[PDB]
Amino acid sequence: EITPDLWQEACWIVISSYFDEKGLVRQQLDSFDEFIQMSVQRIVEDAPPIDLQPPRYLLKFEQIYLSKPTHWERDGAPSPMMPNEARLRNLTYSAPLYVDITKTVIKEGEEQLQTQHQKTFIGKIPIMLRSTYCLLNGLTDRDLCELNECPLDPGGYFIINGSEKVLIAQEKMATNTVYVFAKKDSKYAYTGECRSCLENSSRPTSTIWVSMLARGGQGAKKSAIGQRIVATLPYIKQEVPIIIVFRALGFVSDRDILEHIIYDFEDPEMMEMVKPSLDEAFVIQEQNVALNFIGSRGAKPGVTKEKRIKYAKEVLQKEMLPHVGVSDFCETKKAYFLGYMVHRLLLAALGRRELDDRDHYGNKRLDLAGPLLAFLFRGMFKNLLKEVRIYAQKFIDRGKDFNLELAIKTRIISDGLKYSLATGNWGDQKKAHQARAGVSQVLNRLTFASTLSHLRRLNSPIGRDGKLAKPRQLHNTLWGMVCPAETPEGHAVGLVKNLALMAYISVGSQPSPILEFLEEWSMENLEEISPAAIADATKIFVNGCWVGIHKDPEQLMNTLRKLRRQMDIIVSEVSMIRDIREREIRIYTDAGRICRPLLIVEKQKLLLKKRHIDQLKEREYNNYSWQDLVASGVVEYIDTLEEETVMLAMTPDDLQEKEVAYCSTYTHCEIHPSMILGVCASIIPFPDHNQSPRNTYQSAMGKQAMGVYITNFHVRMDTLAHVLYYPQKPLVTTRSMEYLRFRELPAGINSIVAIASYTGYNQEDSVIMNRSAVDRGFFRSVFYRSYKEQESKKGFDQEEVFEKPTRETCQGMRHAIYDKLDDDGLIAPGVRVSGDDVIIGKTVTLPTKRDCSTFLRTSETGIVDQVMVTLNQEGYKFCKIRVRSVRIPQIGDKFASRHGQKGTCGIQYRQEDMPFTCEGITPDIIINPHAIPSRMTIGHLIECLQGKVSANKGEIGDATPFNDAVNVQKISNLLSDYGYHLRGNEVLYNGFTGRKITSQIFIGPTYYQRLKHMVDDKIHSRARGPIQILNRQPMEGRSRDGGLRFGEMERDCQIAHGAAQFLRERLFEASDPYQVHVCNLCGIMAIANTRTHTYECRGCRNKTQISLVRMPYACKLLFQELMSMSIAPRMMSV
Amino acid sequence: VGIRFCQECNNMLYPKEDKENRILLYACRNCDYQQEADNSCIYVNKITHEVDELTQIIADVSQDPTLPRTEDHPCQKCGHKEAVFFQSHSARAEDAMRLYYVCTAPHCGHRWTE
Amino acid sequence: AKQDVIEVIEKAHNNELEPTPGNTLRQTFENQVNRILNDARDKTGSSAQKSLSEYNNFKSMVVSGAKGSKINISQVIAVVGQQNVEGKRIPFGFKHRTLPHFIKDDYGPESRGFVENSYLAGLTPTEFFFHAMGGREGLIDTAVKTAETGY
Amino acid sequence: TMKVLRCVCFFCSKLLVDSNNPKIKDILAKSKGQPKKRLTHVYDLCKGKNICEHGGCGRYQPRIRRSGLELYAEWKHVNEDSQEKKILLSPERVHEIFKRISDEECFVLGMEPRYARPEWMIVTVLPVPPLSVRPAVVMQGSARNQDDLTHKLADIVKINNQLRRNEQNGAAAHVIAEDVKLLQFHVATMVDNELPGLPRAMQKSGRPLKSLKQRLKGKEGRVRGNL
Amino acid sequence: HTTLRKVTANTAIYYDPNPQSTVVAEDQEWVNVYYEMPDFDVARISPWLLRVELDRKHMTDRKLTMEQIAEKINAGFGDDLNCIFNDDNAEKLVLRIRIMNSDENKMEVVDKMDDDVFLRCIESNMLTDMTLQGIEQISKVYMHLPQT
DNA sequence: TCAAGTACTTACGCCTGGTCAT
RNA sequence: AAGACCAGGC
DNA sequence: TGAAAGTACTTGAG
Ligand SMILES: [Zn+2]
Ligand SMILES: [Zn+2]
Ligand SMILES: [Zn+2]
Ligand SMILES: [Zn+2]
Repeated sequence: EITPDLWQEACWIVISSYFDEKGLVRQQLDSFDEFIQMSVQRIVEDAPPIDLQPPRYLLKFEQIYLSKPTHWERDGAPSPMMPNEARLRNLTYSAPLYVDITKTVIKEGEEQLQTQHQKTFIGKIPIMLRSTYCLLNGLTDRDLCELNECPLDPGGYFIINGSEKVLIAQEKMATNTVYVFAKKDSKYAYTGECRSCLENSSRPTSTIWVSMLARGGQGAKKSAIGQRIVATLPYIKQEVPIIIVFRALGFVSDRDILEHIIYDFEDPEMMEMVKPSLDEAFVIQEQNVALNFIGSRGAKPGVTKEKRIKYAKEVLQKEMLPHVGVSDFCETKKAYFLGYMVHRLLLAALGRRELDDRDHYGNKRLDLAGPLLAFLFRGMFKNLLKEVRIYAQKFIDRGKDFNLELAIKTRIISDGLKYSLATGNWGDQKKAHQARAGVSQVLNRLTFASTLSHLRRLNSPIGRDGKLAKPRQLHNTLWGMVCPAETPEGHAVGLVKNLALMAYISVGSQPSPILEFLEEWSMENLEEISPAAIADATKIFVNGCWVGIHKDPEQLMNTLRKLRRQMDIIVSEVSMIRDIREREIRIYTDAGRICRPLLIVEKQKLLLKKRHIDQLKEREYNNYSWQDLVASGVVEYIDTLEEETVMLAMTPDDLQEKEVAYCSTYTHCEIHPSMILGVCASIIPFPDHNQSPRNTYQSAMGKQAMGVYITNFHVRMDTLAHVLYYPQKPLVTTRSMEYLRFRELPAGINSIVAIASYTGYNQEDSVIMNRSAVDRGFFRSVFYRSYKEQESKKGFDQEEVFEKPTRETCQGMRHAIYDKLDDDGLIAPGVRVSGDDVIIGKTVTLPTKRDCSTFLRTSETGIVDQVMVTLNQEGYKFCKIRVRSVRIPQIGDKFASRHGQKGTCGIQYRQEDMPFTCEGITPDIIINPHAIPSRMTIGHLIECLQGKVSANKGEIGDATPFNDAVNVQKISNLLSDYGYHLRGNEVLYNGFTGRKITSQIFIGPTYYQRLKHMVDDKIHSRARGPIQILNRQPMEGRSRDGGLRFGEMERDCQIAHGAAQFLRERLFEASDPYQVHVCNLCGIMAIANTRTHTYECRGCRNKTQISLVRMPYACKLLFQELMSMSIAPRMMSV
Repeated sequence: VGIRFCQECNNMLYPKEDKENRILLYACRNCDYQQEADNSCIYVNKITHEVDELTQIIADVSQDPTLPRTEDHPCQKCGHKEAVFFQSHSARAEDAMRLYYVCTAPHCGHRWTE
Repeated sequence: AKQDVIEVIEKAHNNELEPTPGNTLRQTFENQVNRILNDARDKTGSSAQKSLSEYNNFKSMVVSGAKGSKINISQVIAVVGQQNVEGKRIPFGFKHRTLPHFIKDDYGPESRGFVENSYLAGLTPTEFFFHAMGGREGLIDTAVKTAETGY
Repeated sequence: TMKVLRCVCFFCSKLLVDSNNPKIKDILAKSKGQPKKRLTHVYDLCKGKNICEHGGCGRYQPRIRRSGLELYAEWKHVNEDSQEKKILLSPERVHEIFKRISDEECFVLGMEPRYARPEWMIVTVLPVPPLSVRPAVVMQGSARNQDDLTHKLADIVKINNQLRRNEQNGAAAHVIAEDVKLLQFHVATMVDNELPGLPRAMQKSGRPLKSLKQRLKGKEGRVRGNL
Repeated sequence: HTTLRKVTANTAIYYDPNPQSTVVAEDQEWVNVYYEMPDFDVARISPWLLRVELDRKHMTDRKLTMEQIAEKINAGFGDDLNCIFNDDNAEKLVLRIRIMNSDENKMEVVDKMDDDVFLRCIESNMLTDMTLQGIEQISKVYMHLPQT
């Protein structure tokens, strides 16, 4: 019933079942579905009812209703909106949101009239594609193709004004969890903090700090090993001693405070450390005086004692650790949790608990589409209620009546969501600076791998300009959670991260069944607990909230694991961590936790039996899937902080077997260790034979490789679209490329590559391509550029019309040719367009006509592929013209293998000129042998060898990373069976002379990629063109015919050359040359009328002594700006 | 070394000097309670902090599957072959890589260093 | 080398490790372990280098000075070596363990980032992750050095 | 302005330490051609005085304190009389103080009178940059866009006109103070929009205005990015 | 730099109204040898004992003698602090510090500085700033034979 | 005179492009 | 028309 | 979540 030496098939069968059930964008899909189905309703209900007043009007929101994404065509006619229609017409793929509203009036006549407003529209929520509320949900591949949608498109993105936006997961420190750190130069020796949020129902977060005051003297009390704990409550000016905070909670005697802080009085060191904190608060000995002390340091001290006491009580009850409680009698629970925080601080100070580290991913949470949209929608709905209240208050002072339909402005929610998803600034538009930017990127459609990487991507909110290297480092906790190789090389190294293939992010759950089970399974609530029985017992935390203690932790953990395995009361998302040394059981149900499935090892055997594999092999027409495997208790989702307490086996048939004993208490096993890699790092053949920087470089490069990025690229009017002529699946593939859909949408061609030094044109990183192969279509590609244009009606008589201008009807005009336009001013497809040709002819009526036509990007030289005419949101004429250009690989284009070996094309030789084997084989690509030794991409060489074996054999080589069954010697022996030298070397003949090359050359089919970076898109030349309006200096950018910047470093270099004249040319003559007339008496510029020759200096009455001075225009601008600041930069020529 | 609380208001007691009888007293600063000291020692500070860490080790750590275990060191009390060993896992441990052994099997919980 | 590290670990566990002056017990233990592992990697590199024929192309590009060094040959053929973060062995990111696949307080070469395999042989998953951690530091240094040097 | 105020007697424009004193002679001998070090030395000498006497008059000097764009004078140890040890030191009062400092006395402070006098450091006539400094952007010729400088100048003109109209009419003597504060904010935010502890000027759409200092300050500024 | 803390094993503040009582039985043998000759004995001495035990290794590694520590304590705290050292031969090194009153009779009542907390403050000051040996700001000195 | 606070600043070179809302 | 942001390159 | 380093001002402390 076991799987010995059959494990390779079984593990990949279970992985295939996982990716068939889940996919790759399941995190985003589940997060958005939870936001729509649960979070929106909870936000609407949690909003307080609108109370206004004399009649009283009350507004209550009962239930929210979502519909399918529909478009109200101009007039309003409701209509199902397809995603392709949203992309083409620049529509927003969004669904209207209706909430039932009940309005009650109080007329003081003992009868209250309540009116129920069913299905009241409040706004449109943008719908993530292929989600539950998307129109593409449940559609077959035929249905998807019927709507011109790619079946391989994973979805998981929003369409805002045609642009596809993807929400990147935002990292944050886990809330409700006590963290103790030790700052270097701060006033606090150790600082404990707990970011507390009340079940994510309301309020962003309230952070409470419990810190110990350094080591130096505190005036008259500290004479010990480090003491004087203080607390930093929110909405309070400065520090409050912790004993005063405890006394403000109703505990006056020192014994009660200590029982809430120290759980075993037999420990003298902790009591010694806490004694001076008691000594500081010796003056305060009553609850009311402690409340007064806390209130007096508030935001604004109260006028009288009672209002200060009430303010401090409200601050402690609501804003101090709200996750513990916010209602009345929660003072005991807050005291217990604050004492727990102080206990943690003391343990860290005593050296008994290690300080928490911020890079531990168990201490991190990921804000997916769901939580981010909930955060935005909470504020938007609050603003909507605020505006409804303002409207109602304005309309109720008259006392006539009140209307709800006109009071609701759906624009607020619609525009807030659309703006935050469009611009990416997560927050209010007016507060864009306080709003986090970079969220909701534009979805990358360069390659399918690029789209998958963008849909599975995490972000660290810390600043990129920060030079701190620790958050950028690869933490150990990222194993199986985040790809170790895929990281944005550059200013985001280590900060932007990507998900592992098996990685999953928790969508969130209500911890009501867990708490009910804990009560029903004995335990002991904190209110009913005697503090004497808390040292031996184990604290039970649920979502950070300390709910009680349990005296039998082993049995409780076994029961909880059994329940989660059987999926009875505990869903698979829930994480349960037992800290045995610290006697704590932590249970987490909140969203954002990153988890991955792991097989369960009971005793020394896997729970995955041969019967599970047999059932999964027949997965079709059996209704047996990954969920059945999870429901059977074989696999388990484990997050990082639970992964702390797990004992993992890398492979079953190697680590669970009896040998020289290392570990016999294995509790879990890896499904396959190759699942640590993300989407882009899983296309690397033999990545364990490469240097890690090369794996990272290939992970970056794969998103830049060109293939067929999507199957419906014909219907897509995308700017900067690249499609490859003849994409090929790799001859050497990983077992994960099947789940990455790389065979279906590949980006690259298996190229016969010779690692040789032929003519010196492949030196450095460059490559030599076969010109004859390139002629036969090798690595040919098409470039698609879409031009959008829109007619508009802005002025009273000003308007835009698509038409073909005549020679003299338009005021403005270019020397371009308009003869290619049609009667509608649009060029028909099939028309060959060169640079400067007019794409769309548009005229502006001037309050006759003004030319606003659009021209080609310079030197494109393409052919119009498709022209689309539609109506945008405003109903105006909207045109998208796609121009295709075929780009033959030149000697400037960028190519790379799957091993970080990037390079340009040094030169192209035809078939006769290329070196040739005895069989006439000429390499398609020649790369220099010098790229290998320092960069150490042995996986490149092994890939070449395996590809040579597989092409001759007829199979597809397996290059899964850690195989232990695919060695280089085995590949060599296989190659020797096909008449080739086992090491891949082959005798080559010089193409020019026909002579044998003395050294035998390593030749074989290696998969190569054509990158987006092409010389024609990067070649620029400037010679006295456009200039900037303000600086009068050359424009910036290749697209704007701009000039290259001769920066400060270039200036320093020319100073070192002692080239004063060339420096003057670059910084004065080549850029803006200018002349001014300055006075001779003062150094200020003078009025100079050159035609009249009347030079006058206002201020000196100087008309005779005025000099001409040649200065850069930027210097005149600087001097005028200094004069604007009342500085007189008097230029003196004497 | 320890801390004694009041028997009237349950507040902390501070040592005080008896001028007449020359006897140490613990007197509450919140009320009039006093009592005679038994230990006669007020403050203890251990700079070397040489404390037997076996007192700070929980017997439940024997249930951790992530800790190594050996049969070479048997328990001193019950003579059980299996024992789980670990290092200090503590800061300010001076210079010590020594191993602390906790006996497996339920209800023994013996902890020793070797 | 692994047996020597095991012997050093046994000495440390039995308090037989005398601290070198100027170093703590953990510091002297790490010094001994790093010395053993570095000596092992140097010996393996020398053995790999002596095995190269005059026709070997790694040796051809190394002796010419065009590209590569003897350490590259050693890592390709003999042993990749120890992977370090911040000049120390791979840190205990988890509780007293580098990865969930290791038992706690495992100071042996495998747990702390010593890659016994070569690039030709291929790295084990733990070695793969530790090598990624090691190269991440170089990537960070490359991305962060430019601004400070330019300033 | 604050430093020069601390070096001179309030309502009596006269250096707290006279030029005939040997210390000022030593400072002048050491600081020929170094006006800034001369000013810092004179400030160090004059920060330790509390009475205007060697010279003339003699009245307890205030403690000048800055709170954002406002100056407050704290007259600790005042005689009696008017007292009012917490005045709002207006730019007008400081201008009248500095207008009476003699050329020799301001020369001892390092401010050469023919190049920079202390009262000129107070904005009475605000320079308006030419159209070249603040270009207008043509959008298809239908409408003309304006620079952030032009918008800030419009705000300055509006508040200045309101203040002038209220001064002519009489107003309520506190709306005058509000208008003066708003005009000070606009003038100081045109020059610099990065003062700590003050609101930033936003023309519309919640974007901070790029002041002249911001034009000149860092990389991509005038000197670094254009010269 | 070597403060008192670098060489102290443990420090305890006791209450001994009568030195001949010697609540620590290990100190009775040698404490009686010092009270045969009275420093100020009969004159009221603080009944509070600042008893400090010195680590053997940390003190032999620095060639420090308890007489040197006594001299340093006397120099740093004046004559109003009695100090007694057990012996170099004794298996554990013990230093006993008291707070001998001026005893000038008659001669600020608020300025009392209770002896129980005064001893604790003195102990903290000694452990932080005794400067038994070395130069301040010199944390650690390494000694080696250069090869370069 | 002093010295310990607290406010307050200041670090990327060049290049590409796209999108968005004024 | 030139700003913000984002992505990327070396 | 998470910068550090210098400095000029400012303030009680002598
Ligand atoms: Zn002039
Ligand atoms: Zn009491
Ligand atoms: Zn036992
Ligand atoms: Zn005067």
